[PDB]
Amino acid sequence: EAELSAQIRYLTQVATGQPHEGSSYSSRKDCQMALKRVDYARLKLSDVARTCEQMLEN
Amino acid sequence: SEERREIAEVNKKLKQKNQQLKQIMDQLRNLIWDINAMLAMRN
Repeated sequence: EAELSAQIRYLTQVATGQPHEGSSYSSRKDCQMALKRVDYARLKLSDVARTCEQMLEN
Repeated sequence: SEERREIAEVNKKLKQKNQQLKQIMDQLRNLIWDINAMLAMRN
């Protein structure tokens, strides 16, 4: 009973609402469109290599 | 005599190579115009 009373008294006077402030996921996703831009550059250079391919045979 | 045929045939081959690298460096120009706006509004 004393443990229960101490548990509720330690948690008594902090009763209010809590805002999850800030957008950490918005800043976290800010690497991902740069990464897909890097992937766009990757497919661009892959197409550069594929255009380099056919002049080798002929 | 026939070296002139070689000159005439390789002149347009090196010009075609210059154009083939020209499209590639134009694509790289598009890439660098993409990348200079990245740091422009990074903050």
